[PDB]
Amino acid sequence: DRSEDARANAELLLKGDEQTHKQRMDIANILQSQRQNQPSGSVAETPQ
Amino acid sequence: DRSEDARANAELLLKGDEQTHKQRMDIANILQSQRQNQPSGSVAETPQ
Repeated sequence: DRSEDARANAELLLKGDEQTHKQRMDIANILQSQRQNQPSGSVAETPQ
Repeated sequence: DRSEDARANAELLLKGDEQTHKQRMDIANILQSQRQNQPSGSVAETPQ
């Protein structure tokens, strides 16, 4: 039990390495679309 | 336990490097869209 307890602790940290970059790219692209909203809204208003 | 805990220290350190870059990329796009919003909305109006 104790071997697989410590194994599952650090396995979740391995998924944490993937999730930090996943959230990074998602937030960055949402903010990229937020930048594209602003010229498009100049011609005629459109929400984000 | 201590072998896997040792491996976990390295994974926590990798997340430390990742989370710094996540803070650099996200903040950069927030500020870039914030400065561009004001000239765009001066043409007519646009939300951010």
